[PDB]
Amino acid sequence: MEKYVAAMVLSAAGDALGYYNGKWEFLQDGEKIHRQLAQLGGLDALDVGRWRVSDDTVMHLATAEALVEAGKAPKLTQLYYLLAKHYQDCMEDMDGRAPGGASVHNAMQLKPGKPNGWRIPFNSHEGGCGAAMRAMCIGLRFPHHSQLDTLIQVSIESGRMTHHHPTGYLGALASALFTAYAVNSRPPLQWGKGLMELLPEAKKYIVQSGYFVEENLQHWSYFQTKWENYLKLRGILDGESAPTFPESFGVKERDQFYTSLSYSGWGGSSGHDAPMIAYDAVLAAGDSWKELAHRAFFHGGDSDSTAAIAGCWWGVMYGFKGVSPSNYEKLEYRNRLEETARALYSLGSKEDTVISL
Ligand SMILES: Nc1ncnc2c1ncn2[C@@H]1O[C@H](COP(=O)(O)OP(=O)(O)O)[C@@H](O)[C@H]1O
Ligand SMILES: [Cl-]
Ligand SMILES: [K+]
Ligand SMILES: [Mg+2]
Repeated sequence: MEKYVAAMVLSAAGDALGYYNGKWEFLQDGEKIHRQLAQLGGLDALDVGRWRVSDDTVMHLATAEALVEAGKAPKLTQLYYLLAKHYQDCMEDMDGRAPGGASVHNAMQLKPGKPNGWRIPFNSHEGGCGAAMRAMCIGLRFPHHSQLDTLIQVSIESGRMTHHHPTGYLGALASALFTAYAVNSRPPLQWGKGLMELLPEAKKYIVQSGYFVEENLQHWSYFQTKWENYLKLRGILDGESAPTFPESFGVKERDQFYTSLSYSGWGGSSGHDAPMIAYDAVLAAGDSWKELAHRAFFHGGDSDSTAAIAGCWWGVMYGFKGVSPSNYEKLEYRNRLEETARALYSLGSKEDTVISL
């Protein structure tokens, strides 16, 4: 129970903490964020009562609520109607939340109701993190090994309702997949290898689905190459070694590393690097919420987004252990988050099968 509740609540807490009503998301100097954090009394002193969640939580809740509404043994046509509907409707709750461009534009284009009304054309600039930031609960719903093909399909299609570009929707796959791994207590050092092994199954799905096959295949290597290079850097390509971090890896060094991971200069703003930064933070932090926050919530990149992902994976594994109550007790939508988590638990914690397209 607690771990699903923590998954949803701490994902949202991370989003709020990284965001700081826009002040910290858009600060590009991680050292300055850390100084302002110290002046506020440090992470344990932060009270989120007045720290709004951003687009990341509003969309993650929208994915979660659609999964709960679709119920047991759902038809994927029904689940995709609900997802499209929630994604479109939730754009009405983005005031002061700094929504991402593909997210807001394409959610408002959707036509749920029409057969395939949730599909959009391939686009060269739909590689943002907006698909990845809202996908983690898919793993909460479909954690069992038997459901892997379902997790792959739903993460991908949920993503390309707004991000029809492998760098975008493969980020959704990573977010959902690593959540499932966390639910099953798979050691985090194994997770990157799991993703690499499953990319060919994601391709099989994209190919057979039959939409913009050539464009998808032509853009496929970016995601896979960036992840391979990252896993090799950490010494974890094959999932059979503890990670190795650089000697000098303080706040400034991490800002620089995150920028190096990035597509166009804003670290964690894409489908490849949002989950990658969250993962790097989980790997280093272990059971330390504070270390997780310092690495995934407070940096010069797209920090609420890396936070939303990291906080979900971490809460799944550790619950609320060692988290200051002020970091979540008065969090926006706390009640909706807890209620959806419990309903996802009831669905997720007993293995069922979907009716495919
Ligand atoms: N082909 C692409 N590959 C990787 N990242 C991309 C691509 N196209 C755009 N981006 C990234 O998406 C980010 C902006 O995404 P955004 O406006 O926030 O859309 P969304 O936020 O809904 O994902 C930019 O920082 C840019 O780096
Ligand atoms: Cl601190
Ligand atoms: K930032
Ligand atoms: Mg955000």
